Amino acid sequence: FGEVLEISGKDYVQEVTKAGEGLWVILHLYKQGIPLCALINQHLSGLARKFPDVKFIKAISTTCIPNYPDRNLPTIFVYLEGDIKAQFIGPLVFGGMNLTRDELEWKLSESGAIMTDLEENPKKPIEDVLLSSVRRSVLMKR
Amino acid sequence: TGETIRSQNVMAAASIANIVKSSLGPVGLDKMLVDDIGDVTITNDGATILKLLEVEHPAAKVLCELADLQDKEVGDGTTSVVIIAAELLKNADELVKQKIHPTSVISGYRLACKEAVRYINENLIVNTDELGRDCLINAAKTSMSSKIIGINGDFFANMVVDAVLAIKYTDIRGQPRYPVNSVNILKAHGRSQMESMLISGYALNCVVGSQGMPKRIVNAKIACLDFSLQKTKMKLGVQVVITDPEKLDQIRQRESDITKERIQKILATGANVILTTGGIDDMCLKYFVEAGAMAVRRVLKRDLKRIAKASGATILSTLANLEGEETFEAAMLGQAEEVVQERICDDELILIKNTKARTSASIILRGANDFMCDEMERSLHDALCVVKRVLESKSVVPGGGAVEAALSIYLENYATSMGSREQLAIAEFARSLLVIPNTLAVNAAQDSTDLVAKLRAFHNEAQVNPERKNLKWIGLDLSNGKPRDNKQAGVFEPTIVKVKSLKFATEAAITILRIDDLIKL
Amino acid sequence: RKVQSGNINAAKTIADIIRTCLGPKSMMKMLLDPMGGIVMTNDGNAILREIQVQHPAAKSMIEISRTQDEEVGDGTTSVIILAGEMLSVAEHFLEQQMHPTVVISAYRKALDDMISTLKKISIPVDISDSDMMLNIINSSITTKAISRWSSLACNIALDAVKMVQFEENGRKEIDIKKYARVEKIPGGIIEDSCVLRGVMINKDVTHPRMRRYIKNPRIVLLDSSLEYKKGESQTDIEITREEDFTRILQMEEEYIQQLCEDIIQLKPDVVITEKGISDLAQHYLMRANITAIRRVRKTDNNRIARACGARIVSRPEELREDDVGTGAGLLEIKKIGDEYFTFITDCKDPKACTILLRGASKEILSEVERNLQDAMQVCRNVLLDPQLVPGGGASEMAVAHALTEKSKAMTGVEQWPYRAVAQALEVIPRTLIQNCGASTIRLLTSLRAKHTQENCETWGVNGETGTLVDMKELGIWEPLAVKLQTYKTAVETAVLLLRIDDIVSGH
Amino acid sequence: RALAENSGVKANEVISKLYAVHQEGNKNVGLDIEAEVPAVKDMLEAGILD
Ligand SMILES: Nc1ncnc2c1ncn2[C@@H]1O[C@H](COP(=O)(O)OP(=O)(O)O)[C@@H](O)[C@H]1O
Ligand SMILES: Nc1ncnc2c1ncn2[C@@H]1O[C@H](COP(=O)(O)OP(=O)(O)O)[C@@H](O)[C@H]1O
Repeated sequence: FGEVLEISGKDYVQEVTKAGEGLWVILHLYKQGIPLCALINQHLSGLARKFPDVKFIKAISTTCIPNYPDRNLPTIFVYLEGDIKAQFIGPLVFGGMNLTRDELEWKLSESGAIMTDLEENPKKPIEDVLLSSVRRSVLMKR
Repeated sequence: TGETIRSQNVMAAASIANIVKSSLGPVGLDKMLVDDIGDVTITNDGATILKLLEVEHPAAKVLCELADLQDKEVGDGTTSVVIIAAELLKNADELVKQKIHPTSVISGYRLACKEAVRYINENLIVNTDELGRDCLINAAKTSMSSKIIGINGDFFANMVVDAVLAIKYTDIRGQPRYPVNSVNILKAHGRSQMESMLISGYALNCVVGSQGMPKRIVNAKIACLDFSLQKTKMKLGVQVVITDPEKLDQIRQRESDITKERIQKILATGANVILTTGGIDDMCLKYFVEAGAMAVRRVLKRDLKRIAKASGATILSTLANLEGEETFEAAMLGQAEEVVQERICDDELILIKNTKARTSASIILRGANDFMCDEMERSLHDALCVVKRVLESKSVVPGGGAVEAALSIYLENYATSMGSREQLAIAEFARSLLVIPNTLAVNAAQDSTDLVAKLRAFHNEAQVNPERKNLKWIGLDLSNGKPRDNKQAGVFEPTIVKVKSLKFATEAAITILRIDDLIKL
Repeated sequence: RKVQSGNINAAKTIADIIRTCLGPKSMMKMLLDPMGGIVMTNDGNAILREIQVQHPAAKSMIEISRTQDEEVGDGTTSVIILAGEMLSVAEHFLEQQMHPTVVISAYRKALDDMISTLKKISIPVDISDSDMMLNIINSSITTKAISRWSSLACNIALDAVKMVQFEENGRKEIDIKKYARVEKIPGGIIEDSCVLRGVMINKDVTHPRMRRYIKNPRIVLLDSSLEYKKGESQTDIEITREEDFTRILQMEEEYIQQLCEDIIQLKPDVVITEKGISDLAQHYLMRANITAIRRVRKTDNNRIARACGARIVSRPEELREDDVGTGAGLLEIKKIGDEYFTFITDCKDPKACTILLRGASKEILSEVERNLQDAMQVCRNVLLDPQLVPGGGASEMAVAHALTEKSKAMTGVEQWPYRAVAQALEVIPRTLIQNCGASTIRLLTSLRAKHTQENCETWGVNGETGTLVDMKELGIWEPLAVKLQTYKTAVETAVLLLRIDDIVSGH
Repeated sequence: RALAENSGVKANEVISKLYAVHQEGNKNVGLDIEAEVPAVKDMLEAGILD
């Protein structure tokens, strides 16, 4: 494999009721007029050409859930052929337009247990001024 | 219906023609394009903008298709055709609204184009060289951007003209081909910019780290080798099935004893120095220096390709693999005349004197900025393009916007002398021809109303009083808003390109005007 | 003419954000979170990185600032302010008649005049002694940091900078980023940091059986092509059964047997291996008078590619007879501390020394890391050009005065944009006066009246009190290349933002 | 500026020309077309006083 493929409804309802064992599947949605969808699609296409051991599915939003609300943004659904353990809901957990492959492979952590020392610094936060100062003062005095 | 869809198509064609309007000529602003993703591309080319642009109108689609078809066969002239078609459409819209059959204006446009082509075909230049390529003082300064140096430009122009007029080429057996284009360059730093020399025969790469050759005698012919002998594997040619641990230590001596006969046959007749790339050992050179055969290191693929394409001595005809026990022929032997390593620019490079077929000149730059490599290169490219385009075809026209006024005057005179139903069409076609000088004057931050008027007043005198046809053809200038004669220092342009562009524009206008309705019938 | 206005509006909006974050007495910003968090910080880089805009000009300016900060490292804040000031003083006043042609030539002439004025005002300096360099480093680093062990840190950084330079050949290339890292090991006294060879080895070497001790051998590293592959380029052999697996062991013997007759003449030691460890094959490998190590990360790869010079190619055996491993190199596994440490001394590619520091927790690690980083950056910025300029707000006034004098002497037509771009250089002194807390008009008038006498170009404004003082008695100096790079970047940004016509969409 | 803008040409070039000749104080822009761009005329011998 190692490449995405367009899926329909019959194949989806068959893979849902298949219930395998150690088969990894990652499904994604698609929306028009949003560059984030194209960006994440390009990122997934670039990532799939390096780790040929996990199935990727690029579904369209008009084929699943016909009565979708306004807050139904395209997300990522990682399944274990009938198991639910990760539901990445909301793009606020990433960063927006500043997305890369390292953040994707760190947020995944389920399709290829390799760990390239990314758990030490996955994203650089914003160091506080008063909290860091009082912490340094406490550590130095004691 | 009927006229509404035609007006909509005309408006769409006029709106799509106003995007590449502010980008004609060398002086123009940049344009930014977004792919609706996040990346932006900044470009100011008349073809890149039209190639990377979304379209949704059938007329615009067929116009872009015709423009691409014209650009696939013609080099330049893919931007003014759209403006010409838009002007023709906006001028024929009023004629159609004035209750005129489109067939009449179509026939009038066809007759006007035929008359313009007939008048253009009778105004050409027979001579191809005037006192050494336009006195070799004017044909090089206009084709070279001088922003940091211009006091000693005469020497540079003389060097350029001497490099482009002395060396020629002929291979089609019908017309002289263009001379050398990919000449050798040498970027130097910290040298005398007020002095330059010209030598014959291009040099190869600088030998660094292996200059232990006591060159004291004058050679004659050389050779070449693509592969390189080695005890262990490194390149292509070494077998992987033969497993011999006690033979890799003596394979070099066996290869030397095998190639001894080839080295002796090379040393016979007249050949000494061989060309070997990196990957050879130092013991072979020390063993062969006692007989007179050596090898010059630092050989790349570009130098090998240049040697194979220059003198013609190919190696693939005989050698192909590491098996050096092939036949001995004159195909893999570099037949030269003299190979000496003189002392130039405090270096020792391979100097081949009296090279067969082609004879290139070593252009060595001086100590200045790194942008000098792109200063004379564009001028040399323009010069070779000119001498290769105007050679086999003597249909050239001087200036850039000095012919449209005379063409419009002739078309108006023909329309006045005709007096038939197709009278206003020729007048409209003549009026729709002053859109290039006006745009050139607007883009140059000058007054176009006065410039076009002065150009027309100067061109009317050449037609009212028949005195000559070569002179009195002044045009526009780029430095300032003053009329300059585009003959003693102007740049000629191929007339076939303009003829094809005008024909394509007329065909596109006729095709657009012939379209009635677009309703799903 | 509405696109340029909308562009300069966003440019000024972006520039009017981190304007009050310059000088020793700077303000502090605060950013709220949509979930319910609030973080206070005074770093403009974090605010620029955490912001989210939608205009192409703002994104281009952000990318330019990021590139300037990554290439140099000092002077990535005033560029945007200067660009915005120049835009607001030129385009928002000289575009009522729409003539975007002579402005580019005026900007180029102003840049050339500024470069000439900054070049004809520099003073030479000597690099023979070491006390002056240390004093300059201490004066330039006294910004917002601790002061307790800065002298030893700056001395060690200067020694590492003077020792890491070896790639000289006429162009003067200095690389300390990917050539010198930092090591950390707890335990012991904190007063023992110095320089060493530095080998990225912790717990990668595994020796189950006891063999001979390594004294001073000749280690020649090979490549990494002995994993769970199928061979060279064919699939004749594979690792699928238990018997045939040990057959590869026999082949492994051959994999060294021919090597005994190949280029192996100095008897190497360990070799790089990514996959291959067991309890029976490793014993035979150790008995075959050869050793092998595993567990290689990115740091070890960078170390063997920079110090040793190991490449990655499909060629394990049959290499150059004199590739790597030239010199007596000791590799004694010392028991200092609690982990295995290697000290590869005297080998290939010298002058690649790293630091050796023994601190405590992570705060000491972070502080010594940032101290080494800033000291090395200052040393690289100083050694790149032995020319100093009195900063603080004295060179800009002289440059503006020279530009005004040249404009009054030339008596040209485009003198208005030249004067507008020359009078737009007094933004830094005004900001410093505003941050100090004094009058911005009377002080500027006094500075202008003082910077026009006879021989007076080193009188600036103090950043801690608010008075005019001579730079010859304080000690505020800046490098020369940084100011030139800042001016060039500002001119390039202004030219790029001034040559924007229409904006459309495509693919 | 008001006299040059109420004629047909611009006023910046006229001001530059008036400031580039000399400080004689007897030069002013004319009214004909041949006196708009140069604007170099002597009003002392013409008879234009105030
Ligand atoms: N030195 C010059 N003097 C006058 N006109 C010039 C000069 N150089 C270029 N031009 C004009 O600039 C135009 C450039 O057109 P170009 O952009 O090449 O068209 P296209 O994009 O269709 O190839 C030419 O039509 C030519 O008339
Ligand atoms: N003691 C002082 N006297 C005068 N000026 C000072 C003093 N200390 C700092 N400054 C000024 O404060 C400015 C601080 O700039 P800085 O914020 O470091 O710029 P950036 O953020 O681009 O690194 C310097 O340009 C310097 O001229």
